[PDB]
Amino acid sequence: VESFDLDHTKVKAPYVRLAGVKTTPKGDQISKYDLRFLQPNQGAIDPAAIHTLEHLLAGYMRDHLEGVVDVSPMGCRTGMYMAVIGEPDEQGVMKAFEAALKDTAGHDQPIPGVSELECGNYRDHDLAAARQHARDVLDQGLKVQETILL
Amino acid sequence: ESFDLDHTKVKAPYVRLAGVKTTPKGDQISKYDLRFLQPNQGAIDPAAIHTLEHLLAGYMRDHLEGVVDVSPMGCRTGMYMAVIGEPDEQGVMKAFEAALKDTAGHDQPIPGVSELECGNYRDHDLAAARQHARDVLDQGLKVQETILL
Ligand code: MET
Ligand code: MET
Ligand SMILES: [Zn+2]
Ligand SMILES: [Zn+2]
Repeated sequence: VESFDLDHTKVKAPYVRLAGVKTTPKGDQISKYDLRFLQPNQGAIDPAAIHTLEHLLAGYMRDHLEGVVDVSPMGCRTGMYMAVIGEPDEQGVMKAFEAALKDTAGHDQPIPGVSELECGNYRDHDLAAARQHARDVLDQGLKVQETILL
Repeated sequence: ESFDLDHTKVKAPYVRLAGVKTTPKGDQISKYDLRFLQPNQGAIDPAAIHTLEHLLAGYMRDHLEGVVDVSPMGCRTGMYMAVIGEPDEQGVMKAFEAALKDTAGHDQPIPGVSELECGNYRDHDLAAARQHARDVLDQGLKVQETILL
């Protein structure tokens, strides 16, 4: 598990970081990015808020970046993982994430996909908190974080 | 897409192909919905799903080749897994069952729990994670069709 090899005490959130790159048999690269909102072990995003962030960024990352495969919350609740079909491009992903965070901070419309039909825990959302976490990231400023291994 | 699955019609627990993307050279990335609980009838506690993530990240990789990622769903009723390869729900179901047996029997320290290796090392619950694995095996897994809204 490559996740456990990053030295979580040495990164500086918020940031974007290439977490890993894998190739398919023919040679296509699948890049995975760590979209980190909070500093590891200094607090966590509430489950309702990260659930709303997942629904919003699922769509907003796709709006600003091609080849997105998935946007998922991390179990540690300090960030999200995003998988993209394409060569590593930390700067491009940082710009996309910034654009998507502006969309997220200003999202005043209903949360996309929230209903008993469309979501598996439809009552567990918190748009006010998700918007504020996006604004906090923008307020602090993103950067491309080097992977510091253990 | 995730919002097009009719969540009131699926039958947890199950394994379901949630999507498949073709890569530029003709290869495929498959996405799987590894559902533990019935949508909207309760959720896995955050600490418990954080432990399930640490355990299944390694156990799924022990039983299935090409795993790219194993992550918890924001709705906390299951996990999403992305795999390089053609769809193979039967193979993923068999791999998930093996991984759940490993999880249910995990009586050693949770892997990766420290300030160095985890972003929230104080939020774990091995006992709850092992019981969730047991409950899925007790109910029994099956391949769930995608019922669209
Ligand atoms: C539940 S919103 C969709 C999130 C999913 N992990 C993906 O980006 O497709
Ligand atoms: C924090 S355990 C590892 C997590 C990551 N989702 C993986 O599948 O690579
Ligand atoms: Zn949801
Ligand atoms: Zn962790």
